[PDB]
Amino acid sequence: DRGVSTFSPEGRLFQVEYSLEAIKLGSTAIGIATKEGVVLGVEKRATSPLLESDSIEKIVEIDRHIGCAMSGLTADARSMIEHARTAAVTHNLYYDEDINVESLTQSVCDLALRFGEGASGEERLMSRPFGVALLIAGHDADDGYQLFHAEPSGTFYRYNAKAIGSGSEGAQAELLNEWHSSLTLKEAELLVLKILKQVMEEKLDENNAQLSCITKQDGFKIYDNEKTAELIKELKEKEAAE
Amino acid sequence: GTGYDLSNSVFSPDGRNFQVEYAVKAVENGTTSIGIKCNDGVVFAVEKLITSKLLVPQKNVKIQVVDRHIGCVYSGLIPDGRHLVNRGREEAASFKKLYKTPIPIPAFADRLGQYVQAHTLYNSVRPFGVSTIFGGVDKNGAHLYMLEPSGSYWGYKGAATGKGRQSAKAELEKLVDHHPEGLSAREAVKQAAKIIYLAHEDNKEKDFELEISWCSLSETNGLHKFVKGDLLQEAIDFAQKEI
Amino acid sequence: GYDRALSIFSPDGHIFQVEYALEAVKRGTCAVGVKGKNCVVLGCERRSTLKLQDTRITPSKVSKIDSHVVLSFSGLNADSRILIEKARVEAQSHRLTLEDPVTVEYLTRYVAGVQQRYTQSGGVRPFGVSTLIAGFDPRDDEPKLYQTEPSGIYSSWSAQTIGRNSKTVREFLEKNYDRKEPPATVEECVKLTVRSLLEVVQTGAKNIEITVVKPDSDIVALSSEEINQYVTQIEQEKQEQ
Amino acid sequence: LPNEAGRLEIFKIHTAKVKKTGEFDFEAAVKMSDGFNGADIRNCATEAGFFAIRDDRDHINPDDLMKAVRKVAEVKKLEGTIEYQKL
Amino acid sequence: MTDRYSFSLTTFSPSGKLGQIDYALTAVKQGVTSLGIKATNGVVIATEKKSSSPLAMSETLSKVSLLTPDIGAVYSGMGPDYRVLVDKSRKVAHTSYKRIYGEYPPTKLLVSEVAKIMQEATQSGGVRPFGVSLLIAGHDEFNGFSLYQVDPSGSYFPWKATAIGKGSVAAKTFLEKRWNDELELEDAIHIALLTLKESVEGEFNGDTIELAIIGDENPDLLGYTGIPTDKGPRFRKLTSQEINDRLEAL
Amino acid sequence: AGYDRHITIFSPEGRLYQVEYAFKATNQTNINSLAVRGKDCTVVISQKKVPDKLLDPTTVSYIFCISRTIGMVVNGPIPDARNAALRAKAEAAEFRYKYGYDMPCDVLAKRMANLSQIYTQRAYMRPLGVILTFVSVDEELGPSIYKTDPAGYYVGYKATATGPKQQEITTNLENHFKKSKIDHINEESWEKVVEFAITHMIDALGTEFSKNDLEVGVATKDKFFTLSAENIEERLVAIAEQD
Amino acid sequence: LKKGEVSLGTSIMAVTFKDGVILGADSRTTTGAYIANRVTDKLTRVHDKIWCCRSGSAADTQAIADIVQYHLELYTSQYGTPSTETAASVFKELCYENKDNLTAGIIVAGYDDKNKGEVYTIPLGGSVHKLPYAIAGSGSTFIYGYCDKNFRENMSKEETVDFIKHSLSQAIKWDGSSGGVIRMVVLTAAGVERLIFYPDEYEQL
Amino acid sequence: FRNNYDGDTVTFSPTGRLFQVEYALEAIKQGSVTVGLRSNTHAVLVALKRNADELSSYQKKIIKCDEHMGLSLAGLAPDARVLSNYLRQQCNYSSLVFNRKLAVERAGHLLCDKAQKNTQSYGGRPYGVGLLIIGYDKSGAHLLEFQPSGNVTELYGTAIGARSQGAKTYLERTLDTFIKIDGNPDELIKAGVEAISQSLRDESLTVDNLSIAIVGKDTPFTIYDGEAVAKYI
Amino acid sequence: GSRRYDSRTTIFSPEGRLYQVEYALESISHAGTAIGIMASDGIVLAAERKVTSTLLEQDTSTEKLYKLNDKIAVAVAGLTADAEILINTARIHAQNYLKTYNEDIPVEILVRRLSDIKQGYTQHGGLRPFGVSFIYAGYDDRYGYQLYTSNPSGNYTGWKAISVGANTSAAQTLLQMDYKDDMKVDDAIELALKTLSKTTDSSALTYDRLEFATIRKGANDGEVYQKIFKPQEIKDILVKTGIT
Repeated sequence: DRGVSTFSPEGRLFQVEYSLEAIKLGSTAIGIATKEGVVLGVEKRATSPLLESDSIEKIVEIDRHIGCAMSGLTADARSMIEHARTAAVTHNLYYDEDINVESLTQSVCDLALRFGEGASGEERLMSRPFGVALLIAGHDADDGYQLFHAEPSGTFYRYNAKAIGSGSEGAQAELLNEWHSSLTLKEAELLVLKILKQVMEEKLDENNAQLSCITKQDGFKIYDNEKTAELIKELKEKEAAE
Repeated sequence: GTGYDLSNSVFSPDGRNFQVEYAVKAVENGTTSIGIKCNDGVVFAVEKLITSKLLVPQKNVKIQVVDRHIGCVYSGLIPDGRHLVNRGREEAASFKKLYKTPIPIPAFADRLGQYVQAHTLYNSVRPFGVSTIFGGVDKNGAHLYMLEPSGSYWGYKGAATGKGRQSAKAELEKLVDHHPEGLSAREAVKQAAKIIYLAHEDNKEKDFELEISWCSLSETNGLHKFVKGDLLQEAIDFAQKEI
Repeated sequence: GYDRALSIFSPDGHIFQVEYALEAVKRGTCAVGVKGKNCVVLGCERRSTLKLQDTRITPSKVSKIDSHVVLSFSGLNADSRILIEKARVEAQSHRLTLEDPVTVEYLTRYVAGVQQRYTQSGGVRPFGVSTLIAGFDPRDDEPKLYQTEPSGIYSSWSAQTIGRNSKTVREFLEKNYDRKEPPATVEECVKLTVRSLLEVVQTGAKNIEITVVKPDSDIVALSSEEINQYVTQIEQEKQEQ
Repeated sequence: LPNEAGRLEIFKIHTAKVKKTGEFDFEAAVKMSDGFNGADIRNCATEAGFFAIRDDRDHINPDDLMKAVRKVAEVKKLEGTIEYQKL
Repeated sequence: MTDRYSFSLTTFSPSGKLGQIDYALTAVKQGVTSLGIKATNGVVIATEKKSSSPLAMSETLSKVSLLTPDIGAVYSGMGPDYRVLVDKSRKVAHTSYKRIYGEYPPTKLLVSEVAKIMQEATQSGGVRPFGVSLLIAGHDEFNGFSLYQVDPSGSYFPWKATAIGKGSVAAKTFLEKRWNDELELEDAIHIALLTLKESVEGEFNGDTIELAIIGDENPDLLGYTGIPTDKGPRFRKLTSQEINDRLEAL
Repeated sequence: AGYDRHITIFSPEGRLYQVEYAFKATNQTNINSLAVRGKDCTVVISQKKVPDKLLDPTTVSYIFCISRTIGMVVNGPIPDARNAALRAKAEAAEFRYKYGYDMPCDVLAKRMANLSQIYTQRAYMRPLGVILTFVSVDEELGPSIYKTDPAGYYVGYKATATGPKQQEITTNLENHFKKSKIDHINEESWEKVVEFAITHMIDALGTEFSKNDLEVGVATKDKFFTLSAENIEERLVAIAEQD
Repeated sequence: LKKGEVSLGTSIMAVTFKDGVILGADSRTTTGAYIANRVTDKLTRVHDKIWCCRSGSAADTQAIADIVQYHLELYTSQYGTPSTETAASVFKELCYENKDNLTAGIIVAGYDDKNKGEVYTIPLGGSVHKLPYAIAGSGSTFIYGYCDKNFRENMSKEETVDFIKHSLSQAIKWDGSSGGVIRMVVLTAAGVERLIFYPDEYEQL
Repeated sequence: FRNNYDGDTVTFSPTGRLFQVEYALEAIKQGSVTVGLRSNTHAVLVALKRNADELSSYQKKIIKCDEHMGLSLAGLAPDARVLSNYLRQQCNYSSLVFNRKLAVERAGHLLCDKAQKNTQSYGGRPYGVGLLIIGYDKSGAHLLEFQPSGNVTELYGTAIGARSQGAKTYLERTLDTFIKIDGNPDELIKAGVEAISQSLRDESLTVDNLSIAIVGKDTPFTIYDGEAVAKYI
Repeated sequence: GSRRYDSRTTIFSPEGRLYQVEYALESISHAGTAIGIMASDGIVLAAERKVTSTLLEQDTSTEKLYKLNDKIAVAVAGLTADAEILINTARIHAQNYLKTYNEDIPVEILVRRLSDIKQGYTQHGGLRPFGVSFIYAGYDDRYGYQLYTSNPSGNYTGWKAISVGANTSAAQTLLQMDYKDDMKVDDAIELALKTLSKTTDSSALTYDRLEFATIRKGANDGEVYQKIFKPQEIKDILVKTGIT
């Protein structure tokens, strides 16, 4: 029972600290950025067998060459994507080009902490900051493939391999020794599914998990259920070796 | 009840305000500042406490001058002291636009007076915890005023507030008996430096700085400027002679 | 107006204005519905405590947003009128702006998207009602059944129920109904909804309202005598089996 | 509370046995007294003695008096205006 | 910015009522008691002037104001918000009627506008309900002479005769047997004097009692002649000497 | 629910807690003053108390001039006193340009009272901790004095007063009117009216004042002015000679 | 200047001298075919010691002269005795922004214990300047030759009246838009003195 | 601790302080550490960049305003972007309207006016990020230290961040050294490296951790990242 | 700060309801009792005033009843202050439909527009909801005779016989068993008289404490006639029905 601008004794806002804890309360989103492409994946976490695979979509498309995933509460994610596509597609009209991935992350993260009650100097109406974590990926003609993370605190870092949600601790440390600069696009697909299989309740299938891909030519592409099932069958052969 | 000291507009059972009283304690936690009023003009002086050797000498000006005829010195929170001059700067610009000739000293006191009064009437804002001393040479004679956090002010022959308020301002009473007929503007500069060192007994634990500025019709002729050159160093040796 | 925020993150990471709003749906009338291949059926109950309620003058529990799609909610009736009116205006606004008939997918994300605003808008409170949008897209016979939660999360379901005694009906729809082989006839879709209402309505007639959704903008509302016809056939095969 | 006319004779009571200089004015402390009482002037006469000890003065100068008179007005926090029972 | 309180100070109590309007009626009994009596030939209202200081002037203090020339008003207690309500009532009465319909509103329509201002204070935030209770009495061409009781909660009720204030318990009961169908204007004045005299524990004279009566249309109170249509206002304020004439009349 | 006493709302006793403390704020300064109605004019007196010698006696005043035809005296803290002072001057100017000729005394006391009633009813504004007392000479009712309470209730007085000793001062002005059975002083000259109110103030307070201890306002017909130090001291000369 | 609006014009002038300043104006108001009001007065008092005349459109000056009284009332009560430079600046800001809607001539003059009398005239543009003598209006168009030749610095009270009386007489006989009785005001250290003439007096000189 | 008196932004403590100002002040001391110094003809700004993972990058702690000036942030990162927009807006305001570059002395006063509005009014909050303003004009190089309250004071050099106050020991003994060094930008940059090294405990300065931005008369403001600062390690 | 004095008018309780709305429903039981009856040939409305005495004016007054339209009546049970706000906006919204579409407004459209006002304060505005309940009865050529009621929560449902105010469940018990579909206008009056007599707190029942406004249909079909019973006509039906 206080204002959203009240600082904690640690020097932080109460709205910022409790928003980071809502990330683990939702699903787990894992992705890896390589030199040949960025492999992103999410977990639908179906609570009932009657849930359709096309129901929950945690991977949207901001641009043909730029894509992102969501985790946790998806209520705040849909609002950010509307502003993310606004700061992107409209930016194409201004400069007649594609917006930078790092520049697009700044415009999206700046809309988090602008909330308040009766903000002086201008009109800002927001009840609470966004409690959703977004992993921003894309490709450009200069820096190359990059994978960022949009935090509710307004800060962003460039991660080569990042695991958010419930896998922000156990599944995050497993990607330290399994990542390498020479990792290709095909080997990265089996590496993500290898982590998603161990962190999932039941067996890994196309209904409980959805993966995407971002390349230079094809751009943002979502793996088909038949394409995903072929990668899962190849994963079982990699689990049993010696 | 409980919580009368929480918000602003809530009165105390004896008819006073706690937030106004709490703002007075914030005035005595800052650097002290004094003032001297004469017939030709007024003299401003402030003692700036130096924290460490990282401070650059004489590159910091605490006194914010309103137009050419009004200097302003404050003792208290630095952010709250600059907002009063910035508000008075717009009042002086709005006055000279419609009213032509610059605003006199007793007229400029009403702009800062009512503006602080509005902060005590709202629960969404807080009163200023800084005491600003302003003055100069008006169209007729001269005047000096000291704005208190409560908004109460009057004409002052001298004004001092800060850590040395109990000391420096107590020495102003001896200045009246010393020159009951009148005091020149040049002699008031040397007397202002001595008052700083008389109240320095509590400031001896840190490093100090002397900044003196005066305005009158005898020399500057309606120009408020800081003391520089050999005039500032001359007042230091005369003040430190009795110390 | 009122600029003070309401929804605040709990120290556990949740929101009080959300979870406490979900209890209003669980205390309301249960709304269950299923979808077949060629048809979609949305059942709804009423309050059995109040009597002397004329069915004709009483507004239907299933609100029709468009000719090809309707809305049957469960929850606070005070917050439902706000969603029904704003969804129908957007239905005509979409026909004005894009000159296209609305789709069930666009209607669900709009209503769920509007609910995301009030949760994020300081000075207002989230809706305490959950709506079920079911219909058919233009030039498409594929059934579309979408759930809209008060928190703003929407999803598609073959058979889903909300309201009181929801977990009892959900466990009944998983074993009895199969999503891989849905019924291709309208009569089997109506009898399936009645079987789910036997454990909630608990031997009642005038308190049951079933709405049949058919493609090509065809809506046939079952009357009081038509609903009891399917109830009798099921009760004869229930106790005897 | 003794007024300006009532306190005028009180300053000479507390300073009667206190040694001081030949030139003295008690009318200055009358205006300096804000809401004081008859006893608080004894405090003003007591603090004036210790101010002359550091300067090695057996007689209290009038300048040391005005410093001690305001010293009570500097402290404050005694309230004293909250008694409404005067009738 | 300005004010950050947009919420209403009046909330529903767990007992099923509003805590603000409940204590508002209590504050009406904390001050001077007014009254009024409606008759066939006019409406007679009366009140008492309680001077906080013995050197105060009762002529400058008017407890009976004038909204429209045909309708008077009287309050109870000190009436802190009474000046605010009357200033806002005279504006809405002339704007919505005199500036639109060209004529002054009747008694039934004016009390609805007076209560329209008080009912907004109990709902719209940033303000508190009015702790005053007025009495709307006047004459029109349809309802005739009518007296309405304005409650501090924002509701109005018609009454033949009523007395609200510190002595509202005893004074209202005494007016039940003293009122009947056939009464005159001067006959209703003696009814007000016998009831008010028992409620006055202080000095009893004409300067401490303001007696306002509504009679026929008086050409002397009009100010112009030659127009037979307007014969002057019905409401009239009795002077100090005319009130003392009826005090010894008992 | 201890916040019921911190704002203005209906109390379970049927009263207002914050309004009760508004009257208590006027006794913080402890300044006694009174006003009497003469024959053709009105003269108001006030006790001038200067705590420190550094204050300019000409700058410190408890009597403010709203317009040429209207004077004002206010009791209590100066910040709330000068807050309503500039608000009263704005209402006097708006009445001259828009409405008509110069504002009389009763209209100024009524508009300032209704302005405080809005601040009292609305919970986001605290009431003024001072008391507005206006003196002037009307061209119709003649001399009149209207004392505006901080609760927003204005009423006319014959001879009024202010301060914590008002109840003891009122007895002096009351007993004089009971024996003579007159509502105003019959002295036509305004000079005798000045010495009239000063005589009753000295005997009531038991203190002989000086030229700097009192400020006597004089409101004549369509004119208002404040007596200087020489004019106030001249009145005290004839008082000691007659009595 | 629209069609059908009342315009004062005529001739208004002020001449400073040693003991003070004396203004003057006529009583005639004429728009183009007809003399509307011959008994009126163009003198306006914004303050006891500060006087202001009115020229050009009548309502344009009467509205501005009243607004200045609203500003000087807040200026005098809150501060003190006004001066001639401050009062003339209020007329400038009102005519600067309203120059499109409000276009009229204004001449402001006052008395002081230091600078004595000063004359500040505002043309249709809205600027204000200091001049020892200033004329405005339609009647004053013909007096430019007489006022400049016979003007003297620091004259007496008798020479100041005779200078204005003979100047305004040429603005009447030679211009039909101006005429009537001559209304003049005298500003000295004693107070305000009113002086009025008649058509049977100055026309015989 | 937590909320007792000053938890409301408009409330004053009985000791004459403000906890909300103290809460945001402690955010800088727990943030990223940075140092700085200046000379007559040059000014050197050295900042340290951290992160939560080895695979993660390092967010830049130095924001560029114009070619003649720059700054650094220690505190919450997005709170400095809002203040940087107000500072860059005044740089283009004086460039378009006055055709002049924004002075360092006038930039501190305009930056103080932004923070004082949120502290004196309810509903706002003071920025808990520090700003070290560097730049050059016709007068010379100037360095400023921003606080959550908005205090602006010109200094030769200072440090804000984790264990930054303890790193001032090297700046005090060398205070008489770098102030007399003119025309030697390489030595002035290396002076800031030894100052920030006093606060290093766990990890030392590396290629990606070290961020140095120098500004001067003939040399405009330039941010050196990557291998550009590898030679100054 | 303004957060401490705010009582949080509209918030979701742990039980899933609203605090101010739950307490506003109790205020109806502390007000007069309004009982509507929908007959075959018309609609009969009943009401009882609270706090009445001899000094009350019985000539022209209606506390619990008003007329929003020629073909539509209304029954007011609740706080009178909060009632006039919705009643004034009712005639405005009713004439706007008649000003544009140039036809008589039905009851279903009139209630849902007024209910959205009560639903607005329960969502935004940070204010209290209206603590007054209404019963809307009118004639229409679409669904026929329509009888609806409202609540402080802003919900409306169809009702053949509705009872609000004091003793809500006590009156509805006698109305359920004695209701018939063939009940005419004359038989509907006897149903309200016997109900209000047994559910009151007094011994006898007079005509000063009751209010009745019905809707009668004349010989010409398609248009009804709104008739508010005067105190002279109220005491007449008490003798003919045997209530006295």
